Amino acid sequence: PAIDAGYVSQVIGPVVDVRFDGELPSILSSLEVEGHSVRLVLEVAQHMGDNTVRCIAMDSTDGLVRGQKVVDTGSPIKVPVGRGTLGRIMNVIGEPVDEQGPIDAADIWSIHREAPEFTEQSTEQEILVTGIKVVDLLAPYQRGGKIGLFGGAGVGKTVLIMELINNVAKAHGGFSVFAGVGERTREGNDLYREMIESGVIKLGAERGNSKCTLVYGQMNEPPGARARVALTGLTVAEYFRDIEGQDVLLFVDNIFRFTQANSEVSALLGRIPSAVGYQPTLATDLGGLQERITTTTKGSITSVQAVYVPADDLTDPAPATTFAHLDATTVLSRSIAELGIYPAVDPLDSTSRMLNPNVIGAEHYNVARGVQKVLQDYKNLQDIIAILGMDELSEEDKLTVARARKIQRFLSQPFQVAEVFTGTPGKYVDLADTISGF
Amino acid sequence: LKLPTAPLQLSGTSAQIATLLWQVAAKENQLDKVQDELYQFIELFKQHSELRRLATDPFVPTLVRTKIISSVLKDSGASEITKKLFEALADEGALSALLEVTVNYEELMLAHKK
Amino acid sequence: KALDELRKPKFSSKYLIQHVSQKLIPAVKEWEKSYQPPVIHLGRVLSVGDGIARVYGLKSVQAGELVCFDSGVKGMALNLQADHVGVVVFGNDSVIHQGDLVYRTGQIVNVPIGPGTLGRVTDGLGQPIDGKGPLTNVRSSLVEVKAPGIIARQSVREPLFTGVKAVDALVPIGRGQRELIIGDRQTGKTAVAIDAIIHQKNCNEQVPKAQRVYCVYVAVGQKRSTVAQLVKLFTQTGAMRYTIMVSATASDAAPLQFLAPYSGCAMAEYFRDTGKHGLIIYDDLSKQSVAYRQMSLLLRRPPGREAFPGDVFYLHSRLLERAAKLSKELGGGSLTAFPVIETQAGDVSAYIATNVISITDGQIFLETELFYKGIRPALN
Amino acid sequence: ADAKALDELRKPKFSSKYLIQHVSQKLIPAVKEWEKSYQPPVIHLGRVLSVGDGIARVYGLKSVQAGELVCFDSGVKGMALNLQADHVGVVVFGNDSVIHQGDLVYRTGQIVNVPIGPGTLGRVTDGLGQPIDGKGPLTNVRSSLVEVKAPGIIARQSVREPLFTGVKAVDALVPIGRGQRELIIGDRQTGKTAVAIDAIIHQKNCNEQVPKAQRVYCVYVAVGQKRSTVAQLVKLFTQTGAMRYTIMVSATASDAAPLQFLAPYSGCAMAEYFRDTGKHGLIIYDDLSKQSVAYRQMSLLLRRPPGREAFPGDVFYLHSRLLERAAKLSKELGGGSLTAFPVIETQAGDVSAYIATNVISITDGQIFLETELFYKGIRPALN
Ligand SMILES: Nc1ncnc2c1ncn2[C@@H]1O[C@H](COP(=O)(O)OP(=O)(O)OP(=O)(O)O)[C@@H](O)[C@H]1O
Ligand SMILES: Nc1ncnc2c1ncn2[C@@H]1O[C@H](COP(=O)(O)OP(=O)(O)OP(=O)(O)O)[C@@H](O)[C@H]1O
Ligand SMILES: Nc1ncnc2c1ncn2[C@@H]1O[C@H](COP(=O)(O)OP(=O)(O)O)[C@@H](O)[C@H]1O
Ligand SMILES: [Mg+2]
Ligand SMILES: [Mg+2]
Ligand SMILES: [Mg+2]
Repeated sequence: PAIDAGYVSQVIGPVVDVRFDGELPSILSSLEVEGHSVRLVLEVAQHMGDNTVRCIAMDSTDGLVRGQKVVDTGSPIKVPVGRGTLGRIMNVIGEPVDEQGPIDAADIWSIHREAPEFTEQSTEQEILVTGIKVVDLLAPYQRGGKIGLFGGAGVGKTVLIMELINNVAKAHGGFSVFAGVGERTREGNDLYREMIESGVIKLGAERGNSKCTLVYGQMNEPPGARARVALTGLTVAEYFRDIEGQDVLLFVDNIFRFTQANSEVSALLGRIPSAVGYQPTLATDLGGLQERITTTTKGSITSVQAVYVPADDLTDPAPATTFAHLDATTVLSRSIAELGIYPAVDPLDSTSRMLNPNVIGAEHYNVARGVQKVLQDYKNLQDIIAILGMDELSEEDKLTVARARKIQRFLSQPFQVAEVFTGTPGKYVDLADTISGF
Repeated sequence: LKLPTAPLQLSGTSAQIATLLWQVAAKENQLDKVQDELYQFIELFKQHSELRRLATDPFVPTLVRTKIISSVLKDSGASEITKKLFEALADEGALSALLEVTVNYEELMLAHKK
Repeated sequence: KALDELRKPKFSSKYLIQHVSQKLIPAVKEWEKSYQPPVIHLGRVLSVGDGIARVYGLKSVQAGELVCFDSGVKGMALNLQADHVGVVVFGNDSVIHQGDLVYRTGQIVNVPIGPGTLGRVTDGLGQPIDGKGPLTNVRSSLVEVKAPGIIARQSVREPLFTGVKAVDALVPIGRGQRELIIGDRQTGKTAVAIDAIIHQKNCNEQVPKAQRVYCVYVAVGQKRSTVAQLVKLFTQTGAMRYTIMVSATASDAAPLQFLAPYSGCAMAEYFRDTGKHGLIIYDDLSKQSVAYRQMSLLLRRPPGREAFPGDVFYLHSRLLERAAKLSKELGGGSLTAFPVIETQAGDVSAYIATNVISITDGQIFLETELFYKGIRPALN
Repeated sequence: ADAKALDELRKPKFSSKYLIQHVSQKLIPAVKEWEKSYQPPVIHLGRVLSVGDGIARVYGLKSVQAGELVCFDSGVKGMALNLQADHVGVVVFGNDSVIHQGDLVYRTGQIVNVPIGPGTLGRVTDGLGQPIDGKGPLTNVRSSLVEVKAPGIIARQSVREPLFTGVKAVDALVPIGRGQRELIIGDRQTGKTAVAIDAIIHQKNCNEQVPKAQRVYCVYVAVGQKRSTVAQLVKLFTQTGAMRYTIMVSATASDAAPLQFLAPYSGCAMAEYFRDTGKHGLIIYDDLSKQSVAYRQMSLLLRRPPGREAFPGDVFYLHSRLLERAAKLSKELGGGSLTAFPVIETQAGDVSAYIATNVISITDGQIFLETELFYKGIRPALN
């Protein structure tokens, strides 16, 4: 009875230290606290010495006393994975929060997996058309690649990821996994009602024909829950990729909140802070997360991750670290949105590995490079036009400004998910129409 | 709660422990009864490599250390102040503070004879 | 050579002398006569200074529990440590000494919620400051409640009329929404908020009781004079019948300015949970982040951007996710938040500004250029 | 409190013995009652005091050297970095979840070393020397230290031989030498990996045309990149044939911070074999600004005090002692050369960053890639 049972030594916010007198759990092993108002799952983060582990609580620690019995589960956080998770909402620790009964688990997987090895990498640069003009033209998305939507709090990376759900996941043949990390709970409820209404989530007996799993760790949760709910979404996606052999879609709203939750818990783990205030382990935590999302030889994951830049600073270390993990960045800008252009994609800051003449053809590539050349020549003239006016420009440059002001209105597009508050109906645009227009 | 005043003020965390030890030994008229006990425990750390293991090894648990110190001093002909001091220093692994508590106790004691 | 390993001691537990003195004074044969230090449900202050008291003992205290000092000032067990408790003082810390007795109350930090709070001016902890006696028809609930989940909510359907023409036409606001009122100093943010409260009074007499809106106005970091003038306004417009006012002014301690939005949010969550409709205004929620930054830097936590703590986003997301529209199996009530963020020179790309923009549903940008051109309300 | 009476206490002054003969015959029957709770003492082996975030504080390990490979009992390797008075700070070459408090740490006797030789020519390797391409272990190869001091003044000679890169903007305006360190610096997605890759492809095209001694063996160190990019680069180098002369050292983003810290030194030690055996080497440290970040994490978790942008104070020495190993040796040392192409990513064109200015002050040349020249059609975007 006394074996495998530690007691709480100290409670520092979401960081709990548990003293195991008999035998210590492993790092990343999950613990459970006895006698709490909710199910309080701790995850062991450090061994501090003196028979003490240092844990990170998955729920709130308010109400914890420093004598409370803590049971080692002997395992990391295990969540239900399988086709029985489809059409269900689950939290960070795999509990069904949709009030539809328990989740019929095909298996229970640890949420901490090693990244797939170098021999299990698939290098197939295939395009994924989204119907968005600026996305399909200037930075096309890979079919089995990682996609970033960089944004600055109000520029439209939730409307863009909802339009990508509307356009891509309906034409897709596999399963989608939406991981909500640190976003609004109203947005999760809106997505649940829209997915129930559109039929991709079915309730009751026809639940097996639902094609989407929601994993929600929203911004009302403590930083222990927002730090590991992306790992739960990855586990549900990795079961479909590895075991089921499917092609998976994985939409992660605000992958920044994983980094922010780790920086929140890192100040109480007793670390010296790195640059502007983040944890010292930003790059390795982000790498250990993002290298689990990989198109392997036995399955593909098309990952679209919204990334939030904190104060419209792209030089902030948490988006600057994220930039090196993605195949196609779609940097949304505040100034493009203030011009009224939606989607507010910066054309001279969004890049992709698919913009190469040998993979998308020379015509599409030459059109995208010509549009970028005209936009860069207009951005070079942004100071002369401001302080002198357009009447002092050369006759060849006024044509450049006119064609650039035409192509930067033409990059904008109405969305089917934005028609509820804008009134105009959405437009899906084929790729050949975009190249033929530009 | 009324404790006799120490003859001189001293430093922190290993001299105020000796100051408190002198303050509670002067209440029981028990200064020279615990001074030789401090010296005897210094000789005990000199003798056994298994009793100074409790002061230096950080892998013995605090339960095991407190149970060695408590079940070794079963009233031992000794003062209760010494026994309630060493199971208190064994509860933190602060047994290495004995060799400076003895220095500050020597300072208080030879300041006690002016 | 055998004593070279002990020539300098190295240990944890900085309060080692306390654990030696709790063993040595009962070794005296005189002071086993009920001379015990109470350490189960009581505790002695070790250190006190800059609004944080370190408290020995309290071995049965919970994390986040409201404790009470012997002076009468209350506190909150924030850091439960291995050898002490880090208590955050909910008042002036000048009345706390070393060796003061700290009693635990047995309860997580709570405020009185209910129909007895309507009409009453309150500080950030629940006790009234309008001089009208204690809160009578009321009961205590926690200030730190987890927000309702995904099933507990439904889509926002019903309109909350502000009574402002520029607001109700161009940025319409539904019941259960969170709408940021953002702008520079003296651009009319408080004017929009109190027009909303007065208009809820004007519409409350013409709807049935299941459609009335009961307002909470949290004033964080304001002057006490402007709070008193606003209480006179809500009394002379009849709006105090449906309005609670929580008031953590600029003279109050920064833990009270940190906790007053959560206190007011619990007082409005009563109306949300009992099927009625609530409207809460966090006036100068930037000042709450300033108070929390003060508490974090005095707790020696490593600061991030603009010296703010890392959990300053969590500070406002905890608060604003509790404003929701509940589902039909939870009473169907709603709570509408109006957080107010003040910007410097119209910089809305600041840290706390962009944090609350990425939390709330919409924004009310009040431009400082239109406010001096006579265009009032200066809605961008 | 001073040491003189503290040394006087070494002389016995007990004056009574009514506890000494009582507890000395009472100690050993008390200790034997708890001998299953005791762990065996440790002197020349090690034992983990505390483990977390990739750092193990190891009790014991009396005769370890600084910078020495250690091996935990769970098989994962380590590196004894700061040897403090009561513990050793060991960085973990891998995931530290298999390390517990009380795990035995074994000293291996070796300072950290990688396999160097002709057997690495064609393999995809991790930052420690193990092959990750799934083609079996390393054959025809020998172990060499990763902390070789750079050749001095009398060992070098003047840089004369060209080593063309095949990029005519580079070979026309910023001409490389065969023992020269040339920094490719720019923003993200401005074509730095493209310049280094085209240099490697041009060495493949020139190695089938020159007589056996001007042949250039490339070594690509991928620090902090993701594994899909490294696999795409291996596919490129195999489908063009450049993998016959190329070694790839790959410490990806999923690897530990000491692996990414140590992978440029592993790649430089693998490339120094060709420099020391009379051949000519080409080394590309892609994302040296990620090796600096891994070093920052590794040193911050060892509780060393931070500096500019929380970097260590010795982050200049980290890149200087790495890049100074790229030399052109004298005729009595073979005449072999090694030319470095470190890569630094800047933030919004800020050249005045800490690591950027350090590596500019270290290397010989500079190759600046502006993001406004890139979008004006000028590819490569040479400033
Ligand atoms: N619609 C309006 N018409 C005329 N005057 C107005 C209007 N709104 C506000 N004012 C006046 O302008 C001033 C704005 O004060 P208010 O408290 O509304 O701004 P504020 O943004 O809250 O400023 P602060 O944050 O500094 O208190 C007040 O003196 C008020 O009398
Ligand atoms: N000479 C060129 N002609 C045409 N396109 C090029 C050229 N050089 C680079 N590019 C394009 O620029 C993009 C970025 O290339 P590269 O990866 O070399 O830059 P990088 O700075 O290494 O990027 P990152 O910072 O993400 O590592 C690639 O998609 C590539 O197709
Ligand atoms: N494609 C679009 N069409 C019309 N309006 C848009 C579009 N994208 C964004 N917006 C506007 O910008 C705001 C962006 O909000 P959101 O999608 O939540 O972005 P973020 O998550 O970055 O804050 C919305 O309030 C919406 O009014
Ligand atoms: Mg969003
Ligand atoms: Mg105001
Ligand atoms: Mg690169």
